[PDB]
Amino acid sequence: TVFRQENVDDYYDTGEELGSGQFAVVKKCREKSTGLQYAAKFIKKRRTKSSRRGVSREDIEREVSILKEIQHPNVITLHEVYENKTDVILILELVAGGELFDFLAEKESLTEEEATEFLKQILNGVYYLHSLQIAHFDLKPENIMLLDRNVPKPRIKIIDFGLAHKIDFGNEFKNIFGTPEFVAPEIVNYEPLGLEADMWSIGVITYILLSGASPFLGDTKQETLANVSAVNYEFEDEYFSNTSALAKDFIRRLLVKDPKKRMTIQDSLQHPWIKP
Ligand SMILES: CN(C)c1cc(-c2ccncc2)c(Cl)nn1
Repeated sequence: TVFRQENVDDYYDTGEELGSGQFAVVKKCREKSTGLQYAAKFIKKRRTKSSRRGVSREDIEREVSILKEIQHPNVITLHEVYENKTDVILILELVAGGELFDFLAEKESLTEEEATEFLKQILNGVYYLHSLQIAHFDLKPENIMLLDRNVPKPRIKIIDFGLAHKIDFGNEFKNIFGTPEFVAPEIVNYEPLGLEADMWSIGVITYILLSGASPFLGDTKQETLANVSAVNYEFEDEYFSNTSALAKDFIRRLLVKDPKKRMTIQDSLQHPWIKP
């Protein structure tokens, strides 16, 4: 598929950076014709067929295809796509309240009500994606953004569909692998992946939300991955002594090695800690 090749600077003015990654830079922008603001994600393209730098056209097209399909309050929306010889430029909905990651660092850890307030929205967003047979594969606090960080109950949106894939056959067997602290054992072991990987990630996020601590984090990436594969985590009393047994139950049913035995998104929404 080809995208709009007009100079993006002809239709938009850019401003402050809102994110810098390995192969992408995100800048706030304003459309000249409407005055509306967006986030422009500039993704560097591969310069040669077998280059290691940049994102393959195949990967960019998949991301765009998934983004064009989604419309839900808890997921980011794609406005337009531009491209030139060096980059693909995604004009995305602006989410200006910062990362759930930064908010978490500002509070240390959340109460169960605050954690379930965020978690319910994450679950709703993932329920939408899974309903569409879309696995995100990169769920973590950095990829959760608040619309407004200064309200008592912030609204959140899931971002960064860079690793997302359609799962038409129940599983996918490809070069997929995100951040060690949040990836499921099946990712670590290079096994077929499905929607269940996202449910493990949610378990990790939930543990972090309640404690301020990462459950499998080691001193090196390889140690983290090893901990994940062995399901080497525990609820430290120092952090969980006043956490409800039901909250721990929820986490325990997500941090299960066998994907077939892990709670599904539907089960998570019916779990007693979540179900109102
Ligand atoms: C923080 N990281 C990794 C981000 C943030 C954004 C973003 C920022 C603001 N509004 C919408 C999206 C995107 Cl597109 N990609 N990565």
